[PDB]
Parts: sequence; C-alpha cells; structure tokens
Amino acid sequence: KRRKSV
Amino acid sequence: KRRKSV
Amino acid sequence: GAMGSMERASLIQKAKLAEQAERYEDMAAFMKGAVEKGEELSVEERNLLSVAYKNVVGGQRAAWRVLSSIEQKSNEEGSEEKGPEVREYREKVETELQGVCDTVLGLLDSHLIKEAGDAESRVFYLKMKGDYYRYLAEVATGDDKKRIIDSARSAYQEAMDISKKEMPPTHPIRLGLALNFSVFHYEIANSPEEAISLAKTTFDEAMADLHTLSEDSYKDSTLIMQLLRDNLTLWT
Amino acid sequence: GAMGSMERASLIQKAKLAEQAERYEDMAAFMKGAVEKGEELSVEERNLLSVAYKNVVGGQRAAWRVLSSIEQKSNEEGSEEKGPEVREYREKVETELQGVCDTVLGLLDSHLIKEAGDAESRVFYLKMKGDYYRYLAEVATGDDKKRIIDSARSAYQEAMDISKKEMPPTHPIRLGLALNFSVFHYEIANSPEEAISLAKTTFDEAMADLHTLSEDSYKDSTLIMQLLRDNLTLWT
Ligand SMILES: COC[C@H]1CC[C@@H]2/C1=C\[C@]1(C)C(=C(C(C)C)[C@@H]3CCO[C@@H]31)[C@@H](O[C@H]1O[C@@H]3COC(C)(C)O[C@H]3[C@H](O)[C@H]1O)[C@H](O)[C@@H]2C
Ligand SMILES: COC[C@H]1CC[C@@H]2/C1=C\[C@]1(C)C(=C(C(C)C)[C@@H]3CCO[C@@H]31)[C@@H](O[C@H]1O[C@@H]3COC(C)(C)O[C@H]3[C@H](O)[C@H]1O)[C@H](O)[C@@H]2C
Ligand SMILES: [Cl-]
Ligand SMILES: [Cl-]
Ligand SMILES: [Mg+2]
Ligand SMILES: [Mg+2]
Ligand SMILES: [Mg+2]
Ligand SMILES: [Mg+2]
Ligand SMILES: [Mg+2]
Ligand SMILES: [Mg+2]
Repeated sequence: KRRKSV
Repeated sequence: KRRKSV
Repeated sequence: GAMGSMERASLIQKAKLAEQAERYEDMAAFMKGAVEKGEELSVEERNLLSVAYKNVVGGQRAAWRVLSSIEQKSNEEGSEEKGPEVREYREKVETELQGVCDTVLGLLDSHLIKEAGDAESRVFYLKMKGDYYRYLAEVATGDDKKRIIDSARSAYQEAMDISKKEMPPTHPIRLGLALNFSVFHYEIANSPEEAISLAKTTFDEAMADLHTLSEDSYKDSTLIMQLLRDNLTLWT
Repeated sequence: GAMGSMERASLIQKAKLAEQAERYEDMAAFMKGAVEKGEELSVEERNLLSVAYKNVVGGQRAAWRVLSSIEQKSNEEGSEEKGPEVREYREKVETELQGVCDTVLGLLDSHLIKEAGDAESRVFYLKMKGDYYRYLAEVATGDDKKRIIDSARSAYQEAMDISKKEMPPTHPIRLGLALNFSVFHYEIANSPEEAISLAKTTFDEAMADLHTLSEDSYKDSTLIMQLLRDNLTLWT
C-alpha cells in the first residue's frame, strides 16, 4: 500500500 | 532454527 | 577520501560483502570510495552503488517518515507539548538523509554523469540524480523546495529523454526510471495524472516489447512492470 | 560526551523516537548519553538502553556471522584466493562490534553496575555485561578468548546468583538471563549439557510460579519461557 519505486 | 537469546 | 588507500577492486569486493552482510552504509561507503577512484563504473558497480545508497537512504527516509508523522501528530490540536525533541530528531534524521542525498548527488556530479556516455550508464545516473533530488524533495519545506523538485524533474526528464531514445521500452532502467519519475509526479510534483499516464504508457509500451526478450530479460522487465502495475492499482 | 549538552529527558525522549524509527544506533547513542548523565536508569530506561544496544550489536553480529561464514568458506580446500578483503571486512565489522560491546561494558562499568542496588537493576546490568562479553566471546579467537568467556560467565553467574536470591523464577529478567546464560553455555562455553539443564530448570521453575502472576505478568514470563522452550527443542 506504499507506492513502489525502485 | 537459530537459538534464542533475549 | 576515507577509501583512498583501498584498491578499487577491494572496495567493490567489500561493497559486495557488505551487501551480503546487509551492511548498506558500509556498502555505500565502499562504493563511494570506488566511485572516487575516478574510473567509470561498470554496470554491476553502478548497480552496487545504487543499491548501497538506495538502502541507506531508504532507511533514513523510512525513519524520517516515522518521525515526521510523529511530529505532525504533536502539532495536532489537543496534542500535549512535548518540547523540541521530535522536531530536533526529525531534523537530525533529515539532515543526515540530506547529507546522503548530497553525497550521492555529489558523486553523480563528480563525476559519474559527465563521464557516462552510454545510455545505460547515463540514464542510470540521471535516474539516481532524480531519485536523490526527489528524496531531498521529500523533506524539503523551504524556499528551495521548488528548485529541488525541478532538479529532480530535470534529471528524470533528461533520463527519460535519453532512455526513450536509446533504450528499449522494456529496459529495466527505463522502466525503473519511469516508475520513479511517475512516483515523483504523483507525490512530489502533485501531478497524479501525469504519474498515472506515465506509469500506464510505460507499462503498455513495455508489454508490447516483451516479445523481443529472452526469458531472463523478460523476468527483469516484468518485475518492474509489476511495480508500475502496483502503482497504477494503488493510484486508480 | 556527544550528548553532554542534551537533557537527559530529551535523550530518553529521543531514544524512544529513534526506537520507533528503528534507528537503533541513534537510540543507543541517546541512551549512552542518558547513561552518561550519571543518574541511575529507571526500568524503562534500562530497557531502552538494552534494546538500543541489543539491536545495534545484533546487526553487527549478524553481519559478522555472514562475513565470518564467507571467510571460512574462502579458507576451504579448493576455494579461490580472494585476497585479504573478506578477512579485512570481517575484521572491520568485528572491530566495530567489539567497540559497541566495549562501549556497553564501559557504560555498565561506568557506572551502571556499581550504582545498581536493586536486584532488577543489578541483574539486568549483569546480564547485559554477560551478553556483551558473550558477544565479544563470539568473535574472540585470541589469547583473551578464555578471559572474555569467563568475564561473560562471571557476569552471568553473579546475575544468576542475585536473580535466584532476589527474583521470582518467572521474572522476565531472570528468565532472559537464564536463557542467555544457557546460550552462553551452549555455544560459548561448549557446555551444551549445562545449557540444557539451565534452560530446563529455568523453564520448569518458571512454570511452577506462573500461578502467582497476573495475566500481564503471565504473558511476559511465558514469552521468555517460550524462548527457553525453543532452545530446549533446538538442542535436544
Ligand atoms: C538507478 O536506479 C537503478 C534501478 C533502476 C531499475 C533497476 C535498478 C536497480 C537495481 C540495481 C537492479 C534492480 C532489480 C530489478 C534486479 C534492483 C531494484 C533496485 O536496485 C536494484 C537492476 O538489476 C541488476 O541488479 C540486480 C542487483 O540485485 C540482484 C537481485 C542481485 O539482481 C541483479 C540483476 O540481475 C541486475 O540486472 C535493474 O537492472 C535496474 C538497473
Ligand atoms: C538485559 O537484558 C534485558 C532482557 C532480559 C529479559 C527482558 C529484557 C529485554 C527487554 C527490554 C524486554 C523484553 C520483552 C520480553 C518485552 C524485550 C526482549 C529483548 O529486549 C526487551 C523487557 O520487558 C520490558 O521492555 C519491553 C520493551 O519492548 C516492548 C515490546 C515495548 O515491551 C516492553 C515490556 O512491557 C517491558 O516489560 C523484559 O522485562 C526483560 C527486561
Ligand atoms: Cl536530535
Ligand atoms: Cl574493510
Ligand atoms: Mg560520506
Ligand atoms: Mg564514458
Ligand atoms: Mg540501445
Ligand atoms: Mg560511542
Ligand atoms: Mg542505586
Ligand atoms: Mg524480589
């Protein structure tokens, strides 16, 4: 539910 | 499977 | 610097060890040392560098958000005055975070970016530059917030422009850059629409190019495509 | 020291914040600062202190074991010579670990232990002293290994003697001390039998005293009793 970044 | 310590 | 006396290969070797040991601060210090050798980074090395710092700053960011949420709670109506401590400690964490970001930005600027001529290196580094400015943007509340944000934007955009020109839509770095840039749009630049359009378009263009990939490359791309999807799902 | 200018209560407040932020190094630094205020620690504060350092050293220990296992592997017949790096980095991690242990031991010795007059504080601190000497023992390979081990032993024993005299068998600190002391027996002092007897006896004596406990105290004790049980299960 936390947006993803990479 | 690692023994516990506290 | 600190690592001036260690062999570049030893620093890399130790960065890999620190990684295995989940000692990301060490990792990052070894990689910074390696960067500071002045030689360009190989792909694996840039990956080590990115991973090292991403982890370091990822821990500071997470800590910062914990403290920030605490701090905002202590600023709510009816919240007991707890003194300066929460703000102070958030500031301390934030300063250290900014110092990591500055360090990375400093490595990118001295001199990873200028020497990165292949798209894969250049885009990678610009992505990282976008990321670290974005992490700065996350904590930025002052009169430089806009400039920090647009430095993130500008680095992302340049990385997007090169990646679009020079990399297949399925390139993990392209995908990862888009993913992050879209997150920048979403939560930094207050452009959820652009964030969603970017994540969608990126995902869809990657989809349409999956067919050109071997099974190993397929698996790399779809992994990041999934993160795009996770964000699309979250955001829509 | 570093924290000489911060209020003791601010250091405690910040130790709690760092804990929430999982910033255990900060936590430990704030608590060391608090200890260095010279005032005895309350129960909660000693708990913060223990937690801070246990986490710090727990990360170094885990990293150390990763690196140590790597290092031993690179010392196997047929293992390619990788240079000094693994040993060096293990040494670096180990040194830092020892420095944490030394720091804690130093706090216990200056002057937590001497001022700890209640069994709960005294046993707590001696347990910690046993623990940190045990962590030293874990990495000790030299001519001080025996002395380090018996310093662990001696601190544990004194803590066991007081706890046995002064604490109910179900006391979490008593139980935790026994658990650790039994682990010391098991893997430091090469006395698996004593480790098992201690863990058994401790568990059984705690069992027989559960009845005197409220539900909250019941839950605290059984939690550690379970760790005793986990070790008994592992070891037998
Ligand atoms: C500058 O921003 C860097 C991001 C952009 C997308 C992603 C980049 C990061 C790393 C290095 C890699 C990815 C994944 C997708 C494998 C991780 C995601 C976050 O950090 C890593 C890059 O992948 C590489 O590194 C991995 C290291 O970790 C292992 C797991 C050993 O597996 C390795 C992969 O096989 C290798 O391809 C992935 O290609 C690109 C570079
Ligand atoms: C010197 O060695 C210290 C060990 C010996 C056994 C254990 C001690 C540690 C702490 C402080 C406590 C225990 C458990 C069993 C709760 C944890 C186990 C490892 O670290 C903590 C002590 O418990 C205390 O601290 C906790 C902090 O974390 C929360 C979860 C907030 O819950 C708190 C508990 O309610 C409180 O009782 C437990 O009483 C004793 C002191
Ligand atoms: Cl602070
Ligand atoms: Cl080293
Ligand atoms: Mg630095
Ligand atoms: Mg070049
Ligand atoms: Mg190309
Ligand atoms: Mg110190
Ligand atoms: Mg006293
Ligand atoms: Mg008593």
